[PDB]
Amino acid sequence: MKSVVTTVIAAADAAGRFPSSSDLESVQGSIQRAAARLEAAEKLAGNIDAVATEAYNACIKKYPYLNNAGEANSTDTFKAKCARDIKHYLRLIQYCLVVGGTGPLDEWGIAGQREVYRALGLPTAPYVEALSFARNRGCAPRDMSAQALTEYNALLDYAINSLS
Amino acid sequence: MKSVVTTVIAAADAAGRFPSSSDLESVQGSIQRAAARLEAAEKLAGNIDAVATEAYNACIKKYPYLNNAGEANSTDTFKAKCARDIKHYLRLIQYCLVVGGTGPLDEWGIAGQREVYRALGLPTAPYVEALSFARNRGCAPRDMSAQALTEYNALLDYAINSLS
Amino acid sequence: MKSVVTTVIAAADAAGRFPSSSDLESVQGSIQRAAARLEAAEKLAGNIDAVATEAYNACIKKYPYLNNAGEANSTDTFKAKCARDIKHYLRLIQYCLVVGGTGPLDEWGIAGQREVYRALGLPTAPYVEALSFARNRGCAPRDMSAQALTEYNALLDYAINSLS
Amino acid sequence: MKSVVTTVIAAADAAGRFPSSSDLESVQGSIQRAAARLEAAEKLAGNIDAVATEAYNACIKKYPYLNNAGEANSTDTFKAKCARDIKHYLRLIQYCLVVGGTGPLDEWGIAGQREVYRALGLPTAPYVEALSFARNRGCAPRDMSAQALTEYNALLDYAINSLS
Amino acid sequence: MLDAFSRAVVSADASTSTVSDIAALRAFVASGNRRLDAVNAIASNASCMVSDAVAGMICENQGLIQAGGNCYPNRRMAACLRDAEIILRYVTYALLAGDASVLDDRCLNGLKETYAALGVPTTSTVRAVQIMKAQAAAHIQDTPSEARAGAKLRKMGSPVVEDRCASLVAEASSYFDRVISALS
Amino acid sequence: MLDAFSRAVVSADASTSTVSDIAALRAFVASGNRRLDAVNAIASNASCMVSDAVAGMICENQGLIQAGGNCYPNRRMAACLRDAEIILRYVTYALLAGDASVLDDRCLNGLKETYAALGVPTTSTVRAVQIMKAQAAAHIQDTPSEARAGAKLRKMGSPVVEDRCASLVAEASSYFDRVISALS
Amino acid sequence: MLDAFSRAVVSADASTSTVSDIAALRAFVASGNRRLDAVNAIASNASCMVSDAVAGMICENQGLIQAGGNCYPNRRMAACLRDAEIILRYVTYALLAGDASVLDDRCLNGLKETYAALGVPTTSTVRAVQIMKAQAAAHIQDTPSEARAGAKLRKMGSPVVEDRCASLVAEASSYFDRVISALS
Amino acid sequence: MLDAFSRAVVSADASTSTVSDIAALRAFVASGNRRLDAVNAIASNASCMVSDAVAGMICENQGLIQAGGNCYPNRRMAACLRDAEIILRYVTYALLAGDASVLDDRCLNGLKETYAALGVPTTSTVRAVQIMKAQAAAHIQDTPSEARAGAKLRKMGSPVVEDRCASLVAEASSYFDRVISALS
Ligand SMILES: *C(=C)C1=C(C)[C@@H](Cc2[nH]c(/C=C3N=C(/C=C4\NC(=O)[C@H](C)[C@H]4[C@@H](*)C)C(C)=C\3CCC(=O)O)c(CCC(=O)O)c2C)NC1=O
Ligand SMILES: *C(=C)C1=C(C)[C@@H](Cc2[nH]c(/C=C3N=C(/C=C4\NC(=O)[C@H](C)[C@H]4[C@@H](*)C)C(C)=C\3CCC(=O)O)c(CCC(=O)O)c2C)NC1=O
Ligand SMILES: *C(=C)C1=C(C)[C@@H](Cc2[nH]c(/C=C3N=C(/C=C4\NC(=O)[C@H](C)[C@H]4[C@@H](*)C)C(C)=C\3CCC(=O)O)c(CCC(=O)O)c2C)NC1=O
Ligand SMILES: *C(=C)C1=C(C)[C@@H](Cc2[nH]c(/C=C3N=C(/C=C4\NC(=O)[C@H](C)[C@H]4[C@@H](*)C)C(C)=C\3CCC(=O)O)c(CCC(=O)O)c2C)NC1=O
Ligand SMILES: *[C@@H](C)[C@H]1/C(=C/C2=NC(=C\c3[nH]c(C[C@H]4NC(=O)C(C=C)=C4C)c(C)c3CCC(=O)O)/C(CCC(=O)O)=C2C)NC(=O)[C@@H]1C
Ligand SMILES: *[C@@H](C)[C@H]1/C(=C/C2=NC(=C\c3[nH]c(C[C@H]4NC(=O)C(C=C)=C4C)c(C)c3CCC(=O)O)/C(CCC(=O)O)=C2C)NC(=O)[C@@H]1C
Ligand SMILES: *[C@@H](C)[C@H]1/C(=C/C2=NC(=C\c3[nH]c(C[C@H]4NC(=O)C(C=C)=C4C)c(C)c3CCC(=O)O)/C(CCC(=O)O)=C2C)NC(=O)[C@@H]1C
Ligand SMILES: *[C@@H](C)[C@H]1/C(=C/C2=NC(=C\c3[nH]c(C[C@H]4NC(=O)C(C=C)=C4C)c(C)c3CCC(=O)O)/C(CCC(=O)O)=C2C)NC(=O)[C@@H]1C
Ligand SMILES: *[C@H](C)[C@H]1/C(=C/C2=NC(=C\c3[nH]c(C[C@H]4NC(=O)C(C=C)=C4C)c(C)c3CCC(=O)O)/C(CCC(=O)O)=C2C)NC(=O)[C@@H]1C
Ligand SMILES: *[C@H](C)[C@H]1/C(=C/C2=NC(=C\c3[nH]c(C[C@H]4NC(=O)C(C=C)=C4C)c(C)c3CCC(=O)O)/C(CCC(=O)O)=C2C)NC(=O)[C@@H]1C
Ligand SMILES: *[C@H](C)[C@H]1/C(=C/C2=NC(=C\c3[nH]c(C[C@H]4NC(=O)C(C=C)=C4C)c(C)c3CCC(=O)O)/C(CCC(=O)O)=C2C)NC(=O)[C@@H]1C
Ligand SMILES: *[C@H](C)[C@H]1/C(=C/C2=NC(=C\c3[nH]c(C[C@H]4NC(=O)C(C=C)=C4C)c(C)c3CCC(=O)O)/C(CCC(=O)O)=C2C)NC(=O)[C@@H]1C
Ligand SMILES: *[C@H](C)[C@H]1/C(=C/C2=NC(=C\c3[nH]c(C[C@H]4NC(=O)C(C=C)=C4C)c(C)c3CCC(=O)O)/C(CCC(=O)O)=C2C)NC(=O)[C@@H]1C
Ligand SMILES: *[C@H](C)[C@H]1/C(=C/C2=NC(=C\c3[nH]c(C[C@H]4NC(=O)C(C=C)=C4C)c(C)c3CCC(=O)O)/C(CCC(=O)O)=C2C)NC(=O)[C@@H]1C
Repeated sequence: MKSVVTTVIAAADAAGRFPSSSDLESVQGSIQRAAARLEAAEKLAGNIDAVATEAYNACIKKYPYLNNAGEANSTDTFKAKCARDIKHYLRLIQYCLVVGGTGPLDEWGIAGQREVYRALGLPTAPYVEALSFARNRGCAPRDMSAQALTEYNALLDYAINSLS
Repeated sequence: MKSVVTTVIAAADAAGRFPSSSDLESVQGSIQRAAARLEAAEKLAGNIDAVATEAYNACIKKYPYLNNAGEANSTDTFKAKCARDIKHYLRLIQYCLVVGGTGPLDEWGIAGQREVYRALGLPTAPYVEALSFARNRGCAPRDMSAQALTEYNALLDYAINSLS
Repeated sequence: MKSVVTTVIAAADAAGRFPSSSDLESVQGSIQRAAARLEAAEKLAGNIDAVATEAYNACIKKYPYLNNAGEANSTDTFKAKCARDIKHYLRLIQYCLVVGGTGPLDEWGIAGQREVYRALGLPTAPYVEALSFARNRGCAPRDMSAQALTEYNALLDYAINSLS
Repeated sequence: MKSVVTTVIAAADAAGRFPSSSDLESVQGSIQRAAARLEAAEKLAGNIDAVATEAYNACIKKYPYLNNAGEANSTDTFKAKCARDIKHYLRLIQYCLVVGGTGPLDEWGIAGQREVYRALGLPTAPYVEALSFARNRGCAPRDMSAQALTEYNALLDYAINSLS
Repeated sequence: MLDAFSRAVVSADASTSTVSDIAALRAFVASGNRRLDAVNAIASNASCMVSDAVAGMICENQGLIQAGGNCYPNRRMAACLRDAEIILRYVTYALLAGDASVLDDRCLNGLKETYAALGVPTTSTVRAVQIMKAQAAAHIQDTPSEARAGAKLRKMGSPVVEDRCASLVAEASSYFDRVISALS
Repeated sequence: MLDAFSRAVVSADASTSTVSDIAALRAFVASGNRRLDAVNAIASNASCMVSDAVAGMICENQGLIQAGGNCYPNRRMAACLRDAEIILRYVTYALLAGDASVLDDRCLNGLKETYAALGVPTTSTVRAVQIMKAQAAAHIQDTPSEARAGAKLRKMGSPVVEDRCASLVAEASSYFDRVISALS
Repeated sequence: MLDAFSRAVVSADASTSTVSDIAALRAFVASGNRRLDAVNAIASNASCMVSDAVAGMICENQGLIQAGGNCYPNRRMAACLRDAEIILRYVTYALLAGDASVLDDRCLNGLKETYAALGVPTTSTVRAVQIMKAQAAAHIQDTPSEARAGAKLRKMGSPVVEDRCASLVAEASSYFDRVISALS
Repeated sequence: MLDAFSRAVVSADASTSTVSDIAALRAFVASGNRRLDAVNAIASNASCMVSDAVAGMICENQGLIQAGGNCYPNRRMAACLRDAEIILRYVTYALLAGDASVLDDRCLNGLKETYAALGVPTTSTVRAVQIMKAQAAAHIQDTPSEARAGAKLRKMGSPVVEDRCASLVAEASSYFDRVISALS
């Protein structure tokens, strides 16, 4: 699961090395940055349902054709699954803020996403619009500190990039 | 040349990745630690001859047999080469403090050291004693700040470990 | 370029074999089937613009949101590129009917299609609808013989499968 | 076991492909050619003993030295084994006509034939003469249709080539 | 590969000397946070940059998507989008390291000869890299125009100074210029 | 590799056009059975052709089997028999496909440079290929002479026409001529 | 270089034999006048063929005359017109000689590598050569269309036969196909 | 591998829940500096620890260096010094990560079966690991005895608290105990 410490340990292990100067130095970066990303993680844990709901509502507002018979937002099951999927991405982003790396998003969200959406004829654009809405929504210090919001925005942009 | 930033770039490159959350976070560690290790690097640059000389004198004091005809400290050339070698190790440690990694010591000091010393019948014990003396010599805040001296001591212990 | 004859030659070459009983027998299949698929190839060459135009019109009729400002069918350039893309797929299908294999569609249409559409935010559904319309449109003997239309329909289904 | 259908399936499987246009087209060739080769297979099944006997008699007529003490046709056991071997090749040719490929001859006759004959000091020339006699013997429409005899002759030439 | 600091070490080792200009190294460290903002601005917007740069190259030269053009057919357009992303990735590595070594050694070494052998137009590639250089400059300064971005506009919200990291913009631009020099 | 049909497709794709000359493709199909007879005539007689061609090369140039000759010792004679069979195999592939691509790409590309590096005489190789070209012509026409075959004479029994597949003979001969051109 | 007759001599010299197939040589001589008509038809219309072929390549791929295109600027358009004329010249030499040696040795040897080194698109070049191949076929047959010629239409007035020199058309076409093969 | 934080994520994902206990994560971060001191204390003294631990195992069981003993001859003593260093390396990784995953997955999985197959005594190995566990405890607390160190004594100079990182000592000891459990 990619994080600061798993990256330096994997590089140390590939070369048969004990932790050295650069390994500890890297982890000092986590000690400095954790406050910002744990602030974001706590805000997102506290308010994920509201954040996910407004992102879901944004993507359906942009693509109302999804409501037409046979389209991806057209039944109660589809509507519930779509909103669930947005919450899945935000939960994986909460996990990345806890860990300080893309590992959880890489392994549990992004890997296979394109094969799944292609196989079920789910358009990618609504997913991108939902995340893009969430990316443009936040401001500091209203929602959280500038560095907390920077961390949150970077992980949203990372998910957006994975679908683009 | 192993450092915080070359390690995360090499791991990113192996996976075809842009720099991500954990890569920037790792480099924040360098931003926090640089003051301490650049303090050590500047002290060592300023006083390397005195530091190397007293380490050389310590290893000959421990192993006076090196002064006997045919032994490794017995001629003016040998004496000059031995003192030069201790200064080489300290210069490579200065480089490691600048870079925040073992790269310079790995590539320019440690690789081949045992083949060379074995081939010329140079005993390793005096090298270890010189570095070990240097490792035990420093104290904070006399010589430099506690964290500067921690970084210096870790690189001396790294060199010592490579010879042990 | 995958065809009956290139497939048996590639398998013969991998084993260091002269053409043998099964190789000539395979090519006899092409001699029997060529009339049907060359009938389809000639019809498609004769009428490709009309066939492509009605498939393009079908996909825009299904997804009129594509006409809205900023969407994939919203400018004269976009409209022309979309219609061009449908004609590209039909031209590659004409090539497959000439060759008696998926080679031309494999190498010139399908390889990279998903990377391109993802990168430009082109939804795949309209491509699938255009080909799906073309697949359901034809009937024998009106358009061509039953076996000609079987060959045409199989290559449309192959393209559809590649996008699904 | 090499045939039209096993060749196209093996090539499909190596590339992870469903059967496609060129695979079905290849099998249409088997549907057209089967009548000729099953006619040959049925004639050979019906008359293999007479066909094998006259080929055996031809090769001993060409190489009567084989009858001398210590040579390969010199005892009752040797005579019976030699005639049996000719019938083995003709049975494998019957199998190739059934299958529409060299598979049975490749796997059960040709693989190891040279190691066996070398190890037992069996000259190859009599085997070649027997098959060569069988190859030159047949005519259409007396023995079977022209295409049936073409199939039979091609498999005899294939066995001859394997020993040459 | 080297970074800005190991570059100073390699320069010093040419005279087996200690690194004495610690002031310059302290200056690198003091611009550390803005450097991380600059890398974050490119990485966060990389897909928008690549698709816009390759689309721009194509809207200026329509032959790339016509018979015999090197973004035709689908396979070649995909390969070209991949190469623009690769080049941008190595430029972002260079900016994170403060040194071109990784770009020079892992991306540019033999690139022209590879493109010559494949028939990839170096002219059109240079134009794609020019557009990415302009995009990168705007994203580092956090001044992308609505005219070029439309609904895809992004703001990073880095703390603003009057010069808007002119020094990092010049550095980033010099890495894109090494790509252009390597293909010219 | 290409066959005659994918050759027409690649030519058409140079102007992103449909293949319009379906009459020529129908002509290829109408000669399909005689083409299969032509491939069967070579494959069925390949061992006789190779041994006769290499033996012919040698009976015209005795130095190949004397001190310093390139069919001396046993290992080199074996390697040369192998190469004559390989060349004949790629020519039969080209005839089955109705296109030289497989011969050009998998056999002739770098052959001269390989032979130069090994000291294999291209002159004597050209003579072996000349004899195989003559053998192939006779077997396609089903007119091998008893004078050149003796007891090894074979008849294919293909249905005879006046021209004896002159067009297939010319095509087969043009593939052997590509080998000769590649070594000359 | 070789011509059709010295080609027969070089083939015979591979077995140090006399040329015995005088009938084939007499057949070459009997088509001598029509061969001179075929060369005259190309040489006499060469400027119209080159400008129409290069203009055709360009109207099918507009990128050649846009930023970064290889017929931009004036110097490159001029260089390309020169190359189309050179290729057509070597093809006409081959047709006059009845042998590709002069085309192979003096024009095609290293052409692909030169074009790779310069960034000249081989795809677009192949299209120019395709058009010249079609033009040459029509001029040899003395059947150029008014649709493609307009006021530039030329009639040679060679003595007509029903086949319109099909064999010379195929030969000329095979030389253009060697150019395309050399660049493909 | 997991670290302490991705361990919390994996636990939460078992109920597809967000990680809500941020207080525990803040507690991990607050002990970050002392954790880095603990890893530095082991890595900096690893050679002294390995040689003293293996020498200790041997001075308690002299059979390891007698006929049929598993540190006899030179090759086996070297292999054993290597294994003690490897085990200590994976324990230091686990302490740096705050999670045993890397130790369990990359070092302990199949270790007993490997040792069974080689004839490596698990008893004597457990003794080497016991000594390294005691050494690690002392170096983390910065209280190595002069009695066991002599002239090799090292002081780390970490800032002292009354408990001397009792919680990190227990954690480190639990990783050594996983090794012992895996071999017992
Ligand atoms: C084709 C008709 C055509 C194009 C396609 C387009 C290409 C182009 N783009 C620029 C400059 C920029 N584009 C940018 C891209 C983005 N801005 C954003 O906010 C999002 C995230 C992202 C993706 C859409 C940016 C940042 C720039 C920099 C300048 C600016 O912001 O205004 C250019 C200019 C190239 C140059 O200066 O040499 C071009 C040509 N243009 C077309 O004509
Ligand atoms: C050495 C003294 C010497 C030779 C050895 C021989 C080589 C040679 N062979 C030909 C022509 C042919 N040989 C053929 C071979 C076969 N015919 C058959 O029926 C069997 C199956 C097969 C193997 C024996 C064939 C078919 C030909 C074609 C012509 C024909 O049939 O008559 C040549 C002539 C080469 C040329 O024309 O350039 C040569 C030289 N000749 C020797 O002198
Ligand atoms: C772009 C808009 C464009 C072109 C430019 C043009 C190119 C083109 N030309 C041909 C075919 C021919 N052109 C010929 C030229 C001439 N005929 C004459 O009588 C004079 C002397 C000379 C100069 C004008 C000829 C002879 C031909 C051969 C065919 C014919 O006569 O009809 C093509 C056809 C290419 C092909 O078949 O592959 C092309 C594309 N076309 C354009 O679109
Ligand atoms: C055989 C005669 C024999 C031994 C060999 C020796 C082994 C042994 N060592 C310990 C405990 C420690 N040794 C330590 C090692 C070091 N101290 C340092 O400062 C340097 C860097 C390093 C190498 C010399 C340390 C730190 C300890 C921990 C305790 C302490 O410091 O006093 C043990 C005890 C293990 C246990 O308690 O089970 C043993 C057995 N002993 C021998 O008898
Ligand atoms: C040009 C690049 C920019 C710009 C950047 C500035 N950012 C400054 C400070 C700053 N940035 C960060 C975020 C950064 N640090 C990290 O550790 C990480 C991620 C791991 C990132 C992305 C921080 C934490 C800080 C410091 C806190 C603060 O000062 O707010 C900065 C101010 C300091 C300086 O002058 O360098 C600048 C200038 N500013 C510009 O005008 C353009 C848009
Ligand atoms: C020059 C090559 C020959 C020649 C060949 C002819 N054969 C003709 C027809 C024909 N051949 C076959 C056998 C072929 N078809 C297959 O499917 C397979 C194997 C899988 C093979 C080997 C068949 C079945 C047929 C068609 C039936 C028939 O017509 O008898 C043929 C006649 C048709 C035509 O004009 O092309 C010719 C000319 N003829 C010659 O004179 C030389 C020796
Ligand atoms: C395809 C090439 C043509 C075609 C050509 C024919 N020309 C024929 C005969 C012929 N041509 C010339 C002129 C030629 N001989 C020269 O010495 C020179 C210049 C120095 C040239 C350009 C002559 C003198 C003759 C012979 C006199 C005559 O027959 O009028 C010809 C007829 C003979 C034959 O069948 O080869 C042909 C076919 N005919 C065609 O249909 C296309 C357009
Ligand atoms: C048990 C492990 C020790 C012990 C450790 C403590 N260290 C404390 C503070 C501290 N240590 C460092 C160095 C460390 N941080 C890094 O970034 C790196 C390398 C990159 C290392 C090696 C720092 C920077 C600090 C913080 C500054 C300071 O407090 O001086 C510490 C105090 C904080 C706390 O209570 O957690 C402790 C306890 N102390 C002990 O008693 C044993 C010997
Ligand atoms: C700065 C003032 C901005 C701006 C901010 C506003 N956001 C408003 C409401 C709002 N924002 C969110 C997402 C936010 N809450 C979270 O929990 C997280 C992440 C954990 C984020 C990023 C939500 C869910 C809501 C609705 C509930 C609420 O009222 O907080 C908001 C209120 C107006 C509105 O609802 O549109 C403002 C003003 N608005 C701006 O234009 C500047 C640039
Ligand atoms: C803490 C108070 C120690 C201690 C320190 C002493 N070291 C003495 C002199 C000395 N130390 C060095 C090495 C030092 N100089 C550097 O530039 C660096 C690092 C870059 C280091 C580690 C040198 C070269 C010297 C001689 C020059 C000088 O006087 O500064 C020293 C003076 C008396 C003596 O020589 O022993 C002391 C007191 N001594 C202790 O007992 C505690 C534990
Ligand atoms: C069987 C009777 C069907 C059916 C057929 C209809 N299609 C109509 C027109 C039409 N179809 C195409 C596609 C067709 N043209 C081609 O060239 C090819 C293949 C190469 C295909 C598959 C086109 C382009 C057109 C328009 C031109 C034309 O009229 O031929 C059609 C006419 C009425 C209408 O537009 O619906 C019919 C009746 N319709 C059916 O209901 C059955 C099941
Ligand atoms: C886009 C701006 C171009 C363009 C690009 C094409 N590149 C093609 C393939 C290709 N690219 C490279 C270099 C690339 N690979 C690397 O690993 C690195 C650096 C680490 C880079 C920068 C290679 C080695 C290859 C060959 C491998 C392959 O074919 O995938 C390519 C396909 C060429 C072809 O096969 O025909 C294209 C089209 N094309 C354009 O027209 C613009 C200017
Ligand atoms: C026979 C007509 C020649 C002759 C031939 C020799 N070739 C020798 C080896 C050899 N041949 C090739 C090319 C060949 N290998 C392929 O894979 C292909 C095409 C796919 C072909 C056409 C290679 C690469 C090699 C080297 C490998 C090896 O040595 O087995 C050869 C042996 C040379 C040596 O090692 O001394 C010979 C003698 N020799 C003659 O004199 C006539 C003219
Ligand atoms: C036109 C169909 C092309 C195209 C052609 C260009 N060729 C350029 C220069 C060039 N061409 C050659 C080969 C040519 N010279 C010979 O002597 C022979 C044969 C005997 C041939 C066929 C050479 C050696 C050169 C380089 C030296 C020179 O300038 O003459 C060229 C200019 C390249 C440059 O300097 O950038 C062009 C543009 N360009 C096209 O876009 C179409 C496809």
